[PDB]
Amino acid sequence: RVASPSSELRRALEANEFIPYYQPLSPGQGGRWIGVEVLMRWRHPREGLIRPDLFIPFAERSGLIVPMTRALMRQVAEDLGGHAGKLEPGFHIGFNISATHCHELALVDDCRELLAAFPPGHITLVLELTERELIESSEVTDRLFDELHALGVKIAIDDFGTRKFQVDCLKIDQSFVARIGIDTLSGHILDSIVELSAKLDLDIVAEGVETPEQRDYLAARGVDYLQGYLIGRPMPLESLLSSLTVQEGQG
Ligand SMILES: Nc1nc2c(ncn2[C@@H]2O[C@@H]3COP(=O)(O)O[C@H]4[C@@H](O)[C@H](n5cnc6c(=O)[nH]c(N)nc65)O[C@@H]4COP(=O)(O)O[C@H]3[C@H]2O)c(=O)[nH]1
Ligand SMILES: [Ca+2]
Ligand SMILES: [Ca+2]
Ligand SMILES: [Ca+2]
Repeated sequence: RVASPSSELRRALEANEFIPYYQPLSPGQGGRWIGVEVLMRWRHPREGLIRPDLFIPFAERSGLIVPMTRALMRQVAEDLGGHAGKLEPGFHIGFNISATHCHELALVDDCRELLAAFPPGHITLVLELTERELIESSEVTDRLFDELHALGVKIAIDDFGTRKFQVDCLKIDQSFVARIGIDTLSGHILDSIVELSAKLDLDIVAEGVETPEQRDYLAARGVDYLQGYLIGRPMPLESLLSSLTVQEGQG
């Protein structure tokens, strides 16, 4: 009896096999990193560094994604809370959140605990939800989103464009960025998302910026922040600290 995917994930979680990788965001117009998206990685003893799409789906169905995310947040506080010195005041730290998470308030404690691992106001904690994760729990029962804002947590909509709330940020899915220059329809729709963000007073991140064409196009329309291989791949702690060290020493 080789035990299941279930016991496998709980095992890994007890053995902290789930680690943060960190992808930088950069301002639309370039410059020092202003934040990171924390991306889960599974460092598997047997198989190597396994990537999220192979395991986040079972985490969500089994419910284990909730504890997993808590562990990840604690790890990030441990990873970065001692090195606040290297982080531009207001540095954004984003975490991907599941729909299961949006039930009940514990999440508020987790956010409070992380925030409390840095000096007050020195970072901005962001939570990324996809549009369908808001669908399914629609609208009403959310003192949760009120309680999170009153601690200064921000809410971003992930993979946007692929209803309602107080959300603070939109992240343009990489699918639109990928088609810049190459199709006018896609371009116009993307200009619309951008224009809407501004009407509603939301910040906007473009994800999957890989080329200078893409970067320049987005910048020309006042996209607030960029993320992608052009700026930097997802990377382990050591590389992030090394790269931030460089950025503090010249500007
Ligand atoms: N082609 C291309 N790809 C790029 C580029 N820049 C970044 N990426 C990849 O795009 C994904 C981040 O997007 P996501 O919409 O959060 O998509 C994430 C997110 O939905 C989910 N995920 C990751 N960590 C967590 C987590 O801790 N909790 C939850 N619920 N989901 C997570 O897994 C998805 C994939 O994560 P990764 O495999 O790390 O894949 C990452 C990242 O490595 C680029 O320039 N080009
Ligand atoms: Ca998610
Ligand atoms: Ca995301
Ligand atoms: Ca995306």
